[PDB]
Amino acid sequence: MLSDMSLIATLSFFTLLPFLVAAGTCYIKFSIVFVMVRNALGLQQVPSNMTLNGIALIMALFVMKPIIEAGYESGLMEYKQYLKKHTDLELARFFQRSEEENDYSLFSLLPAYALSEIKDAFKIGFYLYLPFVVVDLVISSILLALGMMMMSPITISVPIKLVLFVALDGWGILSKALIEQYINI
Amino acid sequence: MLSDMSLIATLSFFTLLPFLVAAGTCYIKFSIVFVMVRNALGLQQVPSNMTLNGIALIMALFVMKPIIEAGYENYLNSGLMEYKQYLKKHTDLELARFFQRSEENDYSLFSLLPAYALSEIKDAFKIGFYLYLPFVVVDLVISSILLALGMMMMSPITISVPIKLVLFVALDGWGILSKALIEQYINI
Amino acid sequence: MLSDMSLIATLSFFTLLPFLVAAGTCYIKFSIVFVMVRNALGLQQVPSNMTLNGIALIMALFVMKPIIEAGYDSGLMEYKQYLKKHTDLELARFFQRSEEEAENNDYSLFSLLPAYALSEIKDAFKIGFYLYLPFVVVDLVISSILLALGMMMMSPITISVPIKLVLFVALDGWGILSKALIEQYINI
Amino acid sequence: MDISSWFESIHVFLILLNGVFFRLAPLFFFLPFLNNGIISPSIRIPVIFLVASGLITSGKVDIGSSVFEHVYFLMFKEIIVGLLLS
Amino acid sequence: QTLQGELTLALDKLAKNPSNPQLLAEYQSKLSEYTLYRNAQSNTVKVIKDVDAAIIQNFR
Amino acid sequence: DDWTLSSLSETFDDGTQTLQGELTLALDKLAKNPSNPQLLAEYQSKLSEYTLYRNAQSNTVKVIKDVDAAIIQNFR
Amino acid sequence: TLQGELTLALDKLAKNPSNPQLLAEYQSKLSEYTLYRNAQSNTVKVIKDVDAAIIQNFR
Amino acid sequence: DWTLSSLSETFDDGTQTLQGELTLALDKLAKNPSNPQLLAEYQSKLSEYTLYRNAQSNTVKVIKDVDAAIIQNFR
Amino acid sequence: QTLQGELTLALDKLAKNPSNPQLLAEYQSKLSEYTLYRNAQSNTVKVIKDVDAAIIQNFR
Amino acid sequence: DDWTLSSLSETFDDGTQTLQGELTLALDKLAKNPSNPQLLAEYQSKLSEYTLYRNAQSNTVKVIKDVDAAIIQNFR
Amino acid sequence: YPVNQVDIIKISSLEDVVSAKYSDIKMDTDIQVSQIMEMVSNPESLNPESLAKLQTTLSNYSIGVSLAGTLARKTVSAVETLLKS
Amino acid sequence: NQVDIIKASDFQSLEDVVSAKYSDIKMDTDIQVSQIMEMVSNPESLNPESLAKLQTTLSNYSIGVSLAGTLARKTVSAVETLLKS
Amino acid sequence: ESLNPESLAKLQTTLSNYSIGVSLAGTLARKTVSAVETLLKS
Amino acid sequence: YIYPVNQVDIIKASDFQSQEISSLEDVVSAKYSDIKMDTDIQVSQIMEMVSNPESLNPESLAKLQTTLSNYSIGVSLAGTLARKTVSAVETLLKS
Amino acid sequence: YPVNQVDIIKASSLEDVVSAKYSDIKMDTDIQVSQIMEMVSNPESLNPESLAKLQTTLSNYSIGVSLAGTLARKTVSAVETLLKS
Amino acid sequence: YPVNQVDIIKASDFQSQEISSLEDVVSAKYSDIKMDTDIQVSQIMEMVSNPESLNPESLAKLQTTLSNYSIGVSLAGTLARKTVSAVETLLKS
Amino acid sequence: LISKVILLENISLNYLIQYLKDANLYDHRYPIRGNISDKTFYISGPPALVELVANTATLLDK
Amino acid sequence: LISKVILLENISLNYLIQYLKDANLYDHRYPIRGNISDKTFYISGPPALVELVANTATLLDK
Amino acid sequence: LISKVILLENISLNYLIQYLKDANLYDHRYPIRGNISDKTFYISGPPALVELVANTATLLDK
Amino acid sequence: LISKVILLENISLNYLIQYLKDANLYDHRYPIRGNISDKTFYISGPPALVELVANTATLLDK
Amino acid sequence: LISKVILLENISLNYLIQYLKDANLYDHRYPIRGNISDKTFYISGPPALVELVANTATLLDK
Amino acid sequence: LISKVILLENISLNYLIQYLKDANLYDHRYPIRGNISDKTFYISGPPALVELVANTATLLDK
Repeated sequence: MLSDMSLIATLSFFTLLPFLVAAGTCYIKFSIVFVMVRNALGLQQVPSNMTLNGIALIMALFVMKPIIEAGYESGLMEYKQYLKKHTDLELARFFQRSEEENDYSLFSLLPAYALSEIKDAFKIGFYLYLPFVVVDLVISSILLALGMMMMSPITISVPIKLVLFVALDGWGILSKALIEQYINI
Repeated sequence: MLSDMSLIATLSFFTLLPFLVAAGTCYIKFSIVFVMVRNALGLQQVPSNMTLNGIALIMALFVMKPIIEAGYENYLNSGLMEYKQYLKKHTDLELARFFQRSEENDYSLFSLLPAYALSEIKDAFKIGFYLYLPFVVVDLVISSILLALGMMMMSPITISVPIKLVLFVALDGWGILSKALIEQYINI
Repeated sequence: MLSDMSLIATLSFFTLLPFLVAAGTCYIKFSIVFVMVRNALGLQQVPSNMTLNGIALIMALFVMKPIIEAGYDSGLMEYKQYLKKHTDLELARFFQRSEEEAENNDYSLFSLLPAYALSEIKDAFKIGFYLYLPFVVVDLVISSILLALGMMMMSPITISVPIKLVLFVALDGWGILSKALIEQYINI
Repeated sequence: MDISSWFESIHVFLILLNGVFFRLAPLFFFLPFLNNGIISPSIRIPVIFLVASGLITSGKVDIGSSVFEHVYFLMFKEIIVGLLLS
Repeated sequence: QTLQGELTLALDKLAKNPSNPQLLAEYQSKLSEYTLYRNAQSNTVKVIKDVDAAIIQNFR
Repeated sequence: DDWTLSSLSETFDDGTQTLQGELTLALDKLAKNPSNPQLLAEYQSKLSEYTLYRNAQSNTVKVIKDVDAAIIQNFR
Repeated sequence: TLQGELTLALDKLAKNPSNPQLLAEYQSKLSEYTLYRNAQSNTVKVIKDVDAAIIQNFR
Repeated sequence: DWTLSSLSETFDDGTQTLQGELTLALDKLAKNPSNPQLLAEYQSKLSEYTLYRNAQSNTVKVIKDVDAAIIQNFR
Repeated sequence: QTLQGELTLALDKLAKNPSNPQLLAEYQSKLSEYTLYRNAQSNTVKVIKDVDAAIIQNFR
Repeated sequence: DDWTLSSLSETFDDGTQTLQGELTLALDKLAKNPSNPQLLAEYQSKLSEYTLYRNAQSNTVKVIKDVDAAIIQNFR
Repeated sequence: YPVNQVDIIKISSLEDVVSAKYSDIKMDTDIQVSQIMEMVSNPESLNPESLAKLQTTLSNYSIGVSLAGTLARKTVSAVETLLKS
Repeated sequence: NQVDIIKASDFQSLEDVVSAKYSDIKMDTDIQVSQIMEMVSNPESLNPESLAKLQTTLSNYSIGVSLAGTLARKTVSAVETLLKS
Repeated sequence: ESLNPESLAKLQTTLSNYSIGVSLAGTLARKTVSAVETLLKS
Repeated sequence: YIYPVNQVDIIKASDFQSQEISSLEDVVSAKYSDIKMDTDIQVSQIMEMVSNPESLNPESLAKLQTTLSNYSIGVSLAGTLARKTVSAVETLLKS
Repeated sequence: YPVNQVDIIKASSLEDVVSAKYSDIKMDTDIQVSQIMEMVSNPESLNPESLAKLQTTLSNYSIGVSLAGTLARKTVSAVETLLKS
Repeated sequence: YPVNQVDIIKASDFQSQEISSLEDVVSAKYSDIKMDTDIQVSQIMEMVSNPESLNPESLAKLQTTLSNYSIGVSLAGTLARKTVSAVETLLKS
Repeated sequence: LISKVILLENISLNYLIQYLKDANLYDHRYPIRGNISDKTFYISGPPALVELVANTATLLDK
Repeated sequence: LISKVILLENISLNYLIQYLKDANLYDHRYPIRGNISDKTFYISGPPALVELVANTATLLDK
Repeated sequence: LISKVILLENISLNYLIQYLKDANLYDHRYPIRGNISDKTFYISGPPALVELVANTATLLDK
Repeated sequence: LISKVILLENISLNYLIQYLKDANLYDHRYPIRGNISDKTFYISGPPALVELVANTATLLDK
Repeated sequence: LISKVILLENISLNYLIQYLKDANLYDHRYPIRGNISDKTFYISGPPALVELVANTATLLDK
Repeated sequence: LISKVILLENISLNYLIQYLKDANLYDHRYPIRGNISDKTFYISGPPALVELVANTATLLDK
């Protein structure tokens, strides 16, 4: 059984659960990184974004297991500690000042964590784009120096980028690196 | 507490709450600015719209805290006057004057709310255009360099994204932008 | 009929069916291979993407029929055996380490599915790279012929499409490709 | 009871709002600041209806005498005038 | 078998001798108990099946 | 199968049938002469038994009808 | 035939308002008719409700 | 023809001569309330009339209840 | 003539003579008929109009 | 139309008006001297008619209110 | 007012086929609606048997109209999905 | 609660009209509730005439409030459906 | 004070017609606007 | 033929029409026909129970209630599962 | 046990305010539940006046809880509508 | 057949041993919930079946048990629907 | 190929066998099994013959 | 091809056979099977003849 | 292979064995396990035999 | 391998053991644990044997 | 590994212990803890033995 | 670590202590604290021992 008002609160939290996950956990970094990789490879919608989002969701569940289990057996403090150790405190302090005038309110921590995670994900995406941009420019230079003023390099760079990503093992090693950075601490 | 008429009014107002928030608060400006910046980066669907909308909603809640507090103190357990004053502070005079009936202080939020919405849209678009400038600068520089090298069959979209991301990361981007918006909407 | 909790479980499983197929049921390989072939042939919308998805779904259902039949703990065990057959075990062990806290157990379901998905994506990219080679060879040969002729402003892709299509028809193309994939993913 | 009259008046007002929205949507399409690539569909429609409500309550909307019987001619006239205005 | 059989036996005894106070009291007790049992069983089945149906309604 | 309302009424009628014959015979004999104490006592006993039988039959039919109606309502 | 039986019982009761056996038979027939009508209406209501609920899910 | 007005008309017309017998007995009783035969006839007619009225009202009520119960299953 | 007019006539006759078995029975019958008529008409109109409205909601 | 509830109550009241005055006068006369058989019979008749009138009025109002409530619920 | 009792009474191209079927089904629905209105308007039908018949007719009409609308929506959506994408 | 007629009414701000109407109806409902509470609290209104008047007032209040609630719900639902998609 | 059952039934029918008309007009306007956008796609 | 229902008559070696079902289409058709036959049988049984003026005892009414509830639950569950499957196919096919 | 109504109180961050209000409402509902349970369990509050007070308290509690649930549902629906599209 | 009714358990068959993997946790919790609802169903069926359970106290206990079962099952269904809806919303891209 | 075990209450097995032989419906290839004294018989054969036997067994009570 | 087993109650099989033969409705290709003394008969043939036999058997109970 | 344990009331096991032997249906490959004293037996064999024996035992009581 | 503790009312353990021995349904590898004096026994073995013993024990109290 | 506190109501603890020992089911490694005079005992061991003891304690009330 | 306060109704504390000592279930590291005259005691210790004491106290009433 459960209490009356506690039931209302639990139902409200579960109703807001998808948006809270979308704006309050590691799902942001995984989703952004995978979409960036897909765009970098030059493919339009081949990787079937449902698959990428599902993989990101499972990885987020793996990351959130300790905090979820801590709250399952007052995990709010643990969640606040996680956010505090994975955000920039200057933005949190500014949002705290946006109120009346080391508590770090949960409402003041969510935007800071979201923006910091988005910035980190963009940095990771830039780090990812470099080899593919190099491949595209190299093949374009080779084609142009050969004497061809046509046959856009994007019709030939796809196999080279794909084989490079296959040799690198790509997705597996990238996911291992991300999850090692996040949970293996 | 709410015998048989305040209950009906409160339920009706809470049912119209989604549209009232989406067309009578600061949410419009933040949503438009975030979407325009995300489009200016060259991306299409890299950050999900749910994340940006949630951030905008939280920022709107932060901005609307005093008026929400006053309304909860008065009605549920004067807030309309505070909301009207907020709209007057954050509207354009010309739009309100036009929405006035005819024959040459504007009130009647019925006729003031559309003016507020249009002013918010205009200001958000101005901010988006301001933020578009460095990214279009990077795009044009890349295009000019590519044309100079002699290659023309490849669009600068492939190379513009990493440089735009680098510029936004170095600028710190989202944090300073949100701070600027909150400072604009909170002076006292 | 069914009990109260078993009804909830089966309804939830059927609700999550599209995402369970998306997480990987050999449908990922078929879909990616077909879309990559469409891109390689120089076509953008002709093969009616929904048709490719439909035939890929039919092939995936044919492959999954032994699992479904042997299902109805038997179904879960058979699914895990199939995954272990068609994944890279090292990533599965790494995800087991990430989930729990080097061991030797059967495996973990939540720790095996992403590994299978990533291995399937890697294999799909491998087969796509194998497929692109004759088409890019034809494109380069035609480009060289056109350039050696003397024309400088003739786009090779304007004329490469019929030759690529006739080569793919002579190879018999889609039937042989489907046979190869189903032989990869079938026993005996 | 006057509640019936209130309901009738509100529904007539909503019909007029629908007409003004019919006229305004093409304008909201052919306009590259409120383009439907930067404003979400959950924000565009309420804004359009609020603008329509303000315009009609300001007494700046002209109405004739419902001359044409068939409403389809009226609908197509409104659509074509909206396209011309956009 | 117990409740329904006893009710039928009491009904037959009352039908043969509809004037004995002991028979009247026993028949009253058995009839009331049977009515209560049937009402309780019907309500319980109705509640269980209503819950089962309402589970499906949430998933459509 | 034999628990319908008509079945209950038939069971009540058949399970007590000689009583009605005795009652009508007593009524006829009373009409012939209304002064015999033995006849009066017998008629009183028979009339009381008949009244009790009718009341019991009606009450049982009503109770079973109510139960059946209660079971029906759960269909909705 | 239940309608006809009820009609005959009602006509006989109209003829004799005070006959105990006739009153009991009329009571039994009326109660059976009421129960039958309610059962039939509820059953058809349930069947049609299920049939309409099938469509309501797909729209 | 199982309406309510038709049902009431059937119930009334099924017992019509009894009403005339009752009113004749009532006038004769008003003439003098001392004839034992008159008293017995009046008692019998009054009891039968009361039973008829109660039966008619109860039957109409039951039929109306059934008809109302049918209506609720229109949706 | 119409049912409501006949009901009004019966109501007036009952009001003039508040104690008469025949008037009481007729008024009871007519009131019950009017109640059934109104309930049936309202339910039928509701069903038809709800189907008509639900036709639109599929497209939106 | 006059099918309101207050209108029905007014109709029932004003339609039967002399009866109320007769009942009041009979009650006062009875309170003066409660020993006349004719007065007692008249008082009994008036009281019975008043009780029947009140019961009929209340039942009619309840039925009309029930019909009005039933129609309202079918709006949505 | 009186009603008689003892009285007894006694193909082209595809587009035309579609039009004929549409007209026939519209006429059938109109006839059903008219019969329902006739049954509900007349107070002589307020009997349990006629009420049950009216309930069955109303349920059948509702099911038929809802099914026709749903099928039409499904067909239009199928055309939209085939062409627009 | 008076004997007056209000002719030559106005024949020649929408938020003002809405607020005025809402205040009027709220005042009417509140005075209805207060009137019935006063009439029921007095241990001297327990007579058939006053009881009948109380029944009429209570029934009218219930019917009016229910109708207002249903109409408001329908209006709000219509607006929400208009502004939803 | 018009809340007699006949007035209630007429009001029910009229309000149902009003709601159906409003919904139909809104749906038609939305469909036409979406049609124009689809024709002028991209 | 005539109404009597052969009270004491037991079937043995009932027809099974083996018809090897190696094809998946045959299995699907057989299962669909079987479930349709089962639900038609339940509808026939409930119609027979409500038609006879003998299901007026508490036992018969309870049996009818249980059968009606089981039929409703089964049909609703089958419809929900079919909707879930077709929605899954639509979602997968639409990218 | 809770004090009688003869003792009256005097002068009694966004997230902190929300949590304080939530705890206050939760405690009020819990104390109402405890009071009604105590009144029912005790076989001494069976006088008609105490029963009427219990009825009023129970009705008010039900209305308040239902209103709070409905308002919470409206709020979460508003957030879902804003963010989903 | 009859319940023992005089028996208490110490160090029950599960003491949170080998509950490391998340999948095992989910399976164990699902099995526990299924067993709890099954024993509740068996209890209520036994209560309604026995004619010797028609007492006011017995009826009140049966009502409380049935209400608790209904509330628990409805809450579980609602929570499962909310979870799957959240997953759908996240994965709809 | 179907079989049925049927219980006849007012007719012995010999009567049914004689009736079927007289009507030329009985075929001496799939005989009816069961002792003549008792009244519970068994029959296995093609669907038409088994259905005929069942119908004539359940339609010989009047 | 329809086959039925029909039992008569207030009429004998011989009367039905004579009526059909005299009414020019009997067909000497699908004769009725059964015994004259018994009251249960078997009729197999085209649907028209079988339906005619069934209707004339159920409409000859007076 | 199907195995069942059955209990008859009005007929001893010897009567059932004699009936099945004289009906030319009993087989000496799957004999019934039972004691002549009591009336509870056990039959294990092919589905047709088990079903036939069970239903002829439960249909032998009149 | 199943195990069941069974209680019988009207029959002693020795009678059941003798019945099983005379029916050739008892094997000296999984003996029925229990006491002759008492009436509660314990049977553990293959599922067929356990089902047979349980059904016999619950079907001998006729 | 489980433990159970069992309250037998109409039997002696020593009688149960002797019955288990004579049935060979009792194991001299997890003895039944408790007092002979009292009627509540404690049994700790593997699930098979614990379930056996519990069922034989709740099945020896006659 | 679990601590409980237990009120036994019809058994003295010293009797329960003697019972536990006899059963060898009482160890002198997590003892039962209280007054001998009164019938309410406090027990704090490992979950198994605390549960055992509580249940053997609450189940010792019969």
